[PDB]
Order: sequence, then structure tokens, then C-alpha cells
Amino acid sequence: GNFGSMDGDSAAAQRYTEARMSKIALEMLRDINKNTVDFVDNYDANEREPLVLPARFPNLLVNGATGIAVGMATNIPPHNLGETIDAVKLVMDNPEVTTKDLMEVLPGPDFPTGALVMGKSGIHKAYE
Amino acid sequence: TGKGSIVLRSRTEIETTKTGRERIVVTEFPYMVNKTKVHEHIVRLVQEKRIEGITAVRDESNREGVRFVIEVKRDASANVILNNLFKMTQMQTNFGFNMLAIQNGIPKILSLRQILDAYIEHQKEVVV
Repeated sequence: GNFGSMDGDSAAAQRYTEARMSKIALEMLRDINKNTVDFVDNYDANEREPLVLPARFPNLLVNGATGIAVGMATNIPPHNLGETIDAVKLVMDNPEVTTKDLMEVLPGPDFPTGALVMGKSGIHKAYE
Repeated sequence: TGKGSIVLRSRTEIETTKTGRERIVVTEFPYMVNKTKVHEHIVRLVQEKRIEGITAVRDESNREGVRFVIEVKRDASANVILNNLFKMTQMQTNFGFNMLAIQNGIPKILSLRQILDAYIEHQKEVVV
């Protein structure tokens, strides 16, 4: 359905859009049938829900954060799939990595649109 | 001798949901009991903070048949809570007797035989 772009678009057609499950969600949330995650009951006392989820990647790095200032907001930048995989492999193989190692397996945070980030030590202080 | 109090309990059961949650379900009560005053006393026991586990205090559809349901969270020992009901609440009934008779003005007291004996000799005089 209608969702627009980064334009100032207002899709008032609420139920008229179409959606369902996504491809990454499929393997992203398996293993429910394996008692992996705990559950709590709702206020309606009829069905349960999990407080956390099983993961197949740290989406922490894949999608960032744009918080609000309840005490303070939070910016977290997005990153790349395979770069995150290589970071996982790096920390797996070595518990003794450095921040230059992070500079290798993550050359920099990225966007679905693209920009230019000229600085280096700001990135350094960001990851430290 | 027609004297003494006896103990009386309500038809009260533990029932499991499709979720495994347990339910205290009563059908009726002993003699001289209000639904609503005991229900207020239940809301007291909630705010009196002297009984735990209890979540739902509900009552519906009662005119096809009397259905009052208390519903309690897990890890609560619901049968011990039923024991606490028939200790402290008015669901337990100490029903006392006093049959101090009057036969032709003067006060008396009868056994179950003597009642029927006076009945017999009354029927004698009736049919004669």
C-alpha cells in the first residue's frame, strides 16, 4: 500500500495497505517451539507473550535508534549485514580484539540513502 | 437435643484453562449468604492485603445458572487459598440449631420422635 518516502507523505489509508511476514523475520524468529524464551501473561489473563526474542543477528547495529528525551534521546546509526557477520566472526575467533579491528570489520556506519562522513576521530570517539 | 453448630462449605472447585491457569469456581453458598456483601468482602481482602494470588473477581450469565468465579495467578497454592477461604471468610458457615418447642402455650423441647408422636395423635383425633 501507500507509504511514501522521505517526502512529507501522509497515507491515511490505514487498513487499505497490504503487508504480512517478511523474509528476514522468518529465520529471525524461529525456535519458539523449543522453549527457548520465557513468557509472561497479559493483563487479559488469556494469552502469553515473550519479553525478549531469539535473534539471528544484532539488529542493534542493523537498524539504529531515534529516541525521545524522557531523560535524553538516543541516536544509533545503522550498519551492514556482512560487516556485522565479520565482526561476529572476529570477536568469536579473538577475545583480544582492538578498536582498529573494529575499524577493519566495520569501515563505517551506513544508510539506506547515503551521505558523506568526512571525520575520523569523531567515529573513533563514537565507537569508544 | 437440637443444640450445636455444624460446619458447612460451598461447592467449590479448581478448574484449569486452555493456558493451564487455575480457577476457583463456586456454585452456591450455604444459608443466609449474600453474593454482593461477600463480594465486597473479597474486594476488602484484596485491599486488606492479607491474601495473595487473586487476580479476577468476576460474575456473569448468572440467570441461566449461578456462576461466580475467582481466578488466581500461577505459583499460588490455590487449595491452600481455599483452606484460607473456609477458615476466615464467611463462605464457611457455622450453622447452629435451636429447636425449643411450645406445646399448648408452655415452652418445651422435643426429640425427632416426639414431634412425630404428637403428629400421630393429632391425626388420630383428626380422622376420628
